[PDB]
Parts: sequence; structure tokens; C-alpha cells
Amino acid sequence: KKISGGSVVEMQGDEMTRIIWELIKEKLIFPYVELDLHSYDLGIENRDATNDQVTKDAAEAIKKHNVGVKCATITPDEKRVEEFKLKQMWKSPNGTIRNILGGTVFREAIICKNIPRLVSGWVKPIIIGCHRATDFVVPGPGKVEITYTPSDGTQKVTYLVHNFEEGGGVAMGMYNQDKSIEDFAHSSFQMALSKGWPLYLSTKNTILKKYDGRFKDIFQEIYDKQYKSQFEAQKIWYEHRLIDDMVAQAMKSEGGFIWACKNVQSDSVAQGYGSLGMMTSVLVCPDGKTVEAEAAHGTVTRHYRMYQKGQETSTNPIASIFAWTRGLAHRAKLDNNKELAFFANALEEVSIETIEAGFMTKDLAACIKGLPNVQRSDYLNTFEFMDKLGENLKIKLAQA
Amino acid sequence: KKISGGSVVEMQGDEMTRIIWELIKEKLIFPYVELDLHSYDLGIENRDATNDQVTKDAAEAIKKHNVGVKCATITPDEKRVEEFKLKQMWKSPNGTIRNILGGTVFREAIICKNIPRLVSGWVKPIIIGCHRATDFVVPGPGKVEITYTPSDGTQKVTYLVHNFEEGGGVAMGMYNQDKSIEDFAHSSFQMALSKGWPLYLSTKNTILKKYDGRFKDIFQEIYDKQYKSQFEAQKIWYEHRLIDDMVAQAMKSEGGFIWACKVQSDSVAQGYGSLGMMTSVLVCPDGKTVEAEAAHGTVTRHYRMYQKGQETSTNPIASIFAWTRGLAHRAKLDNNKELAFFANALEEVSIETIEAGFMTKDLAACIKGLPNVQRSDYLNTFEFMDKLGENLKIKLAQAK
Ligand SMILES: NC(=O)C1=CN([C@@H]2O[C@H](COP(=O)(O)OP(=O)(O)OC[C@H]3O[C@@H](n4cnc5c(N)ncnc54)[C@H](OP(=O)(O)O)[C@@H]3O)[C@@H](O)[C@H]2O)C=CC1
Ligand SMILES: NC(=O)C1=CN([C@@H]2O[C@H](COP(=O)(O)OP(=O)(O)OC[C@H]3O[C@@H](n4cnc5c(N)ncnc54)[C@H](OP(=O)(O)O)[C@@H]3O)[C@@H](O)[C@H]2O)C=CC1
Ligand SMILES: CC(C)c1onc(-c2c(Cl)cccc2Cl)c1C(=O)c1cn(C)c2c(/C=C/C(=O)O)cccc12
Ligand SMILES: CC(C)c1onc(-c2c(Cl)cccc2Cl)c1C(=O)c1cn(C)c2c(/C=C/C(=O)O)cccc12
Repeated sequence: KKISGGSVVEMQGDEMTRIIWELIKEKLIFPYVELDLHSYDLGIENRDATNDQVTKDAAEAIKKHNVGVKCATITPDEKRVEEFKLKQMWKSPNGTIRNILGGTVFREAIICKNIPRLVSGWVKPIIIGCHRATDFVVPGPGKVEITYTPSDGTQKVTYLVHNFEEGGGVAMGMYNQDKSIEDFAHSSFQMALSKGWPLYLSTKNTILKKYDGRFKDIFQEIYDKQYKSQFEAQKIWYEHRLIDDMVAQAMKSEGGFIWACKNVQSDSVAQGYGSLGMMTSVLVCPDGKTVEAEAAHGTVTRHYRMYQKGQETSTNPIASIFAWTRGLAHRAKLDNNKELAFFANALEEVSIETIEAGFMTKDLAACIKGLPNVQRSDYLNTFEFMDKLGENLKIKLAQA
Repeated sequence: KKISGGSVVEMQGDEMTRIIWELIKEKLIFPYVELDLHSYDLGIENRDATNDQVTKDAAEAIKKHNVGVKCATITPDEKRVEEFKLKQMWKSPNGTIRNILGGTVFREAIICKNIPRLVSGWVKPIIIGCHRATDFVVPGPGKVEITYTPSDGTQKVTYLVHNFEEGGGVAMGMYNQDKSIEDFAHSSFQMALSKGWPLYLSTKNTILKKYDGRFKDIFQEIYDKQYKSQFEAQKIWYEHRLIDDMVAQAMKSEGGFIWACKVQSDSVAQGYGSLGMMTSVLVCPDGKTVEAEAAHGTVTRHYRMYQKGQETSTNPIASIFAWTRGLAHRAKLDNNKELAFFANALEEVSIETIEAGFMTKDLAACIKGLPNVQRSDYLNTFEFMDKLGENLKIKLAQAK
């Protein structure tokens, strides 16, 4: 008999990841854990068939059950419309999901002793947390001003945006509500507490004194009113940093901090570097309770094209495995479920250990060696890597 | 017999870059090129002494003579005011110069075969053309609106930015003149032709339909009406891309393009450890007036050690390329084949020197990782300059 996992929302996706996601389910999860599974097929054809209703349902299911684990999905553009004869250019499922749950996205590279890090010298995890405008055409010369009127009618403040003198142009107004800034600090301070790392907030503070200053202020305020306690408990701390100083400190750091930044191209850097397969993602809702976990990468279309043509593929499943493990860890925490907690942690260990023992997908070998120097014998194919992880997991679980 | 290089505006600067600037003039330029040299000292002391007049005169001189080359300067802050006991906290020299010249800053990484790039697929250079606002605290409930008053006394136009119904927040207005958008286009269309490459503009125009839509519209209008012909004749083209699509395209690209977009860059370059290899060119819409400089600062930290008579290893490459880019433009303007050659030769010897294994510590780190770097891996500031000097002298001898 196996573990009772409780209620999990699961979203199937597209292309190479759809394949890996099933392998993850078949080989790593279902053998050991039983779930009250709420599964939504967010494959692109099923989204088209249901007029995207399945995406909305999936999001609502996450609101209800607190835990969502999601497979990468195709975000349609014109080419995707032609390729699948879509009825419409459906919105990003991610956009729809985040819009309904709200919250803050945290990214974290999974690290292995034998895998080079972006910055040589990083030794501990780094988690990066990231945080409607009225734009119009100004058709000729004239004054654009922005005006605030308190509802108590006591005052009016008008700021000049710009005197257009030589012609027209464009202007826009933007705003943030305090609440949203509060939510972001909450998610941030809590993640720092959940991971036991210090938290830094970076802003451009000096350019937009008032806009960024309000982040600085609310973070400090919330810190001082609700976290300085627990922070000294775990022996961590919170500080604000100018982005320029933040980048510099991080350059010299050993790692082991949460980095909230007001703004982003985190994936793009991991992508160029060749380690997007190791980059995971969790959306933390303000409420402390609801999370959605997923890989940071997409559907790996290029590998899917190879697969469909019968070429061997070597696609890294780690980010996707860690979507499940962070999902289950959080489910475990809500349910005070020692067995689930043990299982999740176990699976991450197996995944990190396997790689460290020298078995890895081609992307990671390229990371070690540079792509020109990779031999087929340096890596495992997609199924080969999954089977290895499967055996090691069996072994690890058949003890203690 | 030295080359007659013609009219060049040069601007001296601050701190570590100031030392290097002189070494470049004395070791790499003056032994080979005679200039009608318009030198302005934009050193912080001298800016203070002249009440910043020197910065304005430098800018006027570039306007008159078309070619500027500029050393990194200190932008005063509060700490800086105290440090030099300044009269005021002078505006940034680069700000003053840009407002007088107008134009667009193009950034370009100098590429060496042995120095890893941000994406391993990139074979050829990429040139990024990057294009303030009014923000305030909203202290509580009430209405933020943004207003356009046409100067021809036609009726006032009001847009709601947001009703704050509970609590406060922040708000800003921003703007962009058609004229500056037209310039952006001309400068980008100019740059592409000069370098003989396709040009992409990335916007977010599905989100900011009117604001980013204005950029897209005006780029197209100006291409169609005035530039397409000259683009097809060099077998290049212009295209607009949404930012996500553009990033994706760029991930899979070989390079060899101009990228016009609307502070992430310094972060990436700084983060990798390659700020010494980033050059910057302000390109005016007239196709005639340029101003070249290092994209990095005055390297205060290295200057601190140098004041203490300790060894430094500061990368002069971006500063050198400020000269070679300015001289190449000057050479192009006056059809000066000797100077053109000399500028290329100086760029090539610089790259080749690095490629042969002689480099400054920063580039050793890129190769080895900072913790794995030792003294015998690199040259100090003065050794490296000397090395470039011998190699340049040998190269030119072989060219004759
Ligand atoms: N959250 C989501 O649902 C997301 C969805 N997408 C969607 O995914 C699709 C593919 O987008 P695309 O731009 O190709 O981006 P992907 O992130 O899917 O792939 C980009 C490249 O990154 C590398 N890579 C990414 N993940 C892995 C992995 N697990 N193993 C090995 N290498 C990996 C590969 O490099 P190489 O080619 O060198 O092997 C790959 O071709 C699109 O349809 C897009 O809409 C995109 C991002 C997020
Ligand atoms: N063009 C201009 O006029 C500009 C001027 N500035 C001014 O420069 C001053 C100092 O700014 P700072 O924040 O230190 O920014 P810098 O870019 O001057 O230095 C930041 C760090 O980047 C690395 N680096 C930069 N250039 C080189 C190089 N040539 N060789 C080796 N390493 C290099 C060093 O890292 P490490 O310390 O790890 O060795 C350095 O300390 C400020 O007063 C600022 O106003 C800033 C930007 C542009
Ligand atoms: C800001 C926007 C224009 C942008 O969007 N996405 C990237 C990006 C890419 Cl394409 C891939 C990886 C990492 C990043 Cl951030 C990116 C970006 O900042 C940059 C785009 N390039 C090409 C650079 C270079 C160039 C290096 C070179 O030629 O070797 C240097 C520093 C920043 C960027
Ligand atoms: C925008 C801001 C958050 C930012 O600022 N500066 C960096 C950066 C650093 Cl610190 C150094 C090098 C390259 C970069 Cl771009 C940076 C940035 O994008 C990133 C910061 N980190 C830590 C990462 C990681 C993490 C890797 C790991 O844990 O092994 C992956 C991809 C992007 C970033």
C-alpha cells in the first residue's frame, strides 16, 4: 500500500513536456502516491475544443484545492493557429491562471555539485521573486498633466507630464495599489521563512523616488510589524538594495537568499546558458495557502519535432519533476502529512543524486563540457534518464 | 609619417578610466594618427570649477565636428558631493550631452573567440538600440486622472487612470514625442545600413496598443517611405516583433542584426563579468554625428586600489573601441582609407591579443571562474596596454 496524497490539481500540456509529464506520472508518482486527482487537459486541441473553458476550470480548481501542478502549454500565435486550425488565438493559459489566482512568481535553479552555475562561486540556492495602464495618442501640441483628487474633496494635485511643443506623441498613466505591494511583500517574507534564507528587495528607488520608495517603505513596515520576530528566530534578515548594489552583492555572494525585484528575463539568461531544464517556478498566492508549481521552460517544441520524426531526444525532466515535488511538499504542509513530505523530499534527492553520480541529459552534459565536446556517451536519452530516476527512486524508498 | 585623422572631439573623464584614456592616447593613437583635436576635460573637478560649462561646450563641439569620443565620467551623488566638496550635484554629463545631440545609444559587445557569449549559437555581433516620468504617492482613496489640453484650444481630454476606492498606492505618467520616435527610427535605419544588417524593433503593442503602437506605426511609415529601397539594395530588411517573439527569435539566431527596443543589459553584462567588453555609441538621426564611449563606469574600485599604489587589472577594450568606433566614423565621413584601416587594425589587434591568451583579470574570470583565477593567468592594466602597443606596432608594420 502507498501514500495518501490528498487533493491535487494537475494540468496536462503540450508537445515534449506532455510526454515527459506522463512518464513522470507513470514512473515517479503513481507507484507511490494515490491522489484525489483533479486533472484538466490543457493540451491545445482540448482548449480549442472547449473554447478555452478547461483553462478557466483548472484555475478555479486551484483556488478551491490550494495545490496546482502544471505541464508547459503552447501559447498560440499566428503560426499555431494555422498549425492547429484554431478557432481563435487563445490567451496564454499562464496569463489566465495568474490573472485568476494572483500572487507572486518565484524562480529557482535546481543545483547539482557537478553542474556549473551561471556565476562560478554560487554554492547555495537563489530564489527570484517578481512582482493595467491607460495609454493614448497625443495628436498634436498641448499639455499632458496627471491629477489626483482625494475622495474627501480636500485637495487637488496636478503634475505636468509634458508640454508637447514640436508635435504630438503618446502618453500613459500607470498605478499600483498598496494592497498589491503588500501581497508581494507577504509572499516574499513567507518564502524567505519557508526556505530559511534572508530576503533582499531590489528597486531603482533613486530614479522613481516615489513609486519604488513605496515598495521600500511597505516592505520595511510589514517586516517590522510581522516578521522581524520570526526572522531572528531562523537567524535570517531582510534588507533593501539598489539594483546596482544587488547585482554586485550577488556576484560576490555564496547564494542562499530570496531576491524580490520590482519588474522579467530570468528565463532568457538560463536559456542562453543552457540550464533552463533545471529552472523551476512556483506562484505563491498572497493567502499563504494556494500555490501553482511548474517548470520555467515551455513545451520544448524543437525536441518534440525530433520525437515525431523518430529521432532520439534528450529532454531534461528536472524542472517538471520539481513542479510535482514542490506541489506535493506544499500539499503535505497543508495536510500535516509526514509521509507525503517524506516522499517529495525523497524524489528531489533522487533527482539531484542521479545527476551528481554522472547520469544526465544532453543539456546538462553540454553545460559541463560545451556542446561541441559532447559525446553521445556523455548523456542519457529522455527515456533512459527517466528509467534511471525510476530505479534510484525504488531503491531509495525501499529503506527507512 | 602619421595618418592625418582630421577633426575629433575628445572628452577626458574620471578615476580609473581617466588613467586608461591617457595610456590609449599616448600608446595607441598619437604614435600613428595626428588629429585636429578638440579636447574637453570632463573630469569632475573641472566640471565643478567651470560650473559644468565644459560639458556644454563639449556637446556643442560634437554638434559642430560630428565625431566625439568620451571617457567615463562620475555622475555626482550625495556621497560624491561630499567627496569632492562640489558646488552642486551636477547633472550627468551623458544626460547633458544626449539632450543637446539627441540620437540613440547603440550598445555592442566586443566578441573574442575564447570568451563565452550569452548564447552559444551567436556567431556574429548583436547591436542593441535602447530608446523621465512623473511619479507620486497616492496617500489614500480618490481618483487619478490624466489629461491632454491641445494647445489650439480645442476641448480638454480626460482619461481615468484609476479610482482608488480603499487605500493608497502609487501612480505615474510617462510620455514620448513623435519627434523622438522618428529619431529612434532614423538612427536605427541608419545603423543597420552602416553595419549592413537586418533591423528588428520589439514592442509590447498588444498590451500598450496606442503607446507601443505609435512606435510600430512610425517605424513602418518611415521604412516604407524612405528606407526600404536602400534596404533591399544591401539585401537586408526591417521587421517588427512582439518582445516575446523577438526574444525567442534571438535565442535561435546566429546574430548579425540591429535590435531597436523600448537597464537589464548592464545587469546581464555586469552579472556575467564582461562590462569591459561593452561599447556604446550615440547615433544621431542625421547619420553624421556620433559619440562613442565605454558602456561601463569609471571603475572606482580599481581606482581606489591604484591610489594605494597596488596593482590593478582594468579592461581597456571598451575604451579602446570608443576610439576605434569614433575614428571609423570619422574615416567614413571624410573617405579616409588610411584611418579606416588603422581603426580596424586597432580593433583586430585588441581582439587577437585577448584571443592569444593575454587578457585582464575580468576576462580570465569569464574563462575560468573568478575563484579559479591566478596571477599568471592575466596581465595588469599597464602590462596589457604595453602588450597591445607592441602587437599594434608589429601589425601595422606587416600591413606595409
Ligand atoms: N509556462 C509555459 O506553459 C510556457 C510555455 N511556452 C511555450 O512552449 C513552446 C516552446 O517555446 P520555446 O520558445 O521553444 O521555448 P522552450 O523553453 O520550450 O525551449 C527553448 C529551448 O530551451 C532549451 N530547453 C528548454 N527546456 C528544456 C528541457 N526540459 N530540456 C532540454 N532543453 C530544454 C532547448 O534548447 P535547445 O534547442 O538548444 O535544445 C529548447 O529548444 C511555445 O509554444 C511556447 O508558447 C514557453 C514558455 C513557458
Ligand atoms: N559612461 C559613463 O560616464 C558612466 C559613468 N558611470 C560612473 O562611474 C562611477 C563608478 O560606477 P560603478 O558602479 O563602479 O560602475 P563601473 O561600471 O565603473 O564598475 C562596476 C564594476 O564592473 C566591473 N568593470 C567595469 N568596467 C571594468 C573594466 N574596464 N575592467 C574591469 N572590470 C570592469 C568591475 O567589477 P569588479 O569590481 O568586480 O572588478 C567594476 O567595479 C560612478 O560614479 C558612475 O556615475 C557609470 C556608468 C556609465
Ligand atoms: C533587454 C532586451 C533587449 C533583452 O531581451 N532578451 C535579452 C537576452 C537574450 Cl536575447 C539572451 C540572453 C539574455 C537576455 Cl536578457 C535581452 C538583453 O538584455 C540582451 C540581448 N543581447 C543580445 C545582449 C547582450 C549581447 C551579448 C553578445 O552579443 O554576446 C549583452 C547584454 C544584454 C543583452
Ligand atoms: C534581473 C535581475 C533579477 C538580475 O540581475 N542580475 C542578474 C544576473 C546575475 Cl546576479 C548574474 C549573472 C547574470 C545575471 Cl543576468 C539577474 C538575473 O537575471 C539572474 C539572477 N540569478 C541569480 C539568475 C539565475 C540563477 C542561477 C542559479 O541559481 O544557478 C538564472 C537566470 C537568471 C538570473
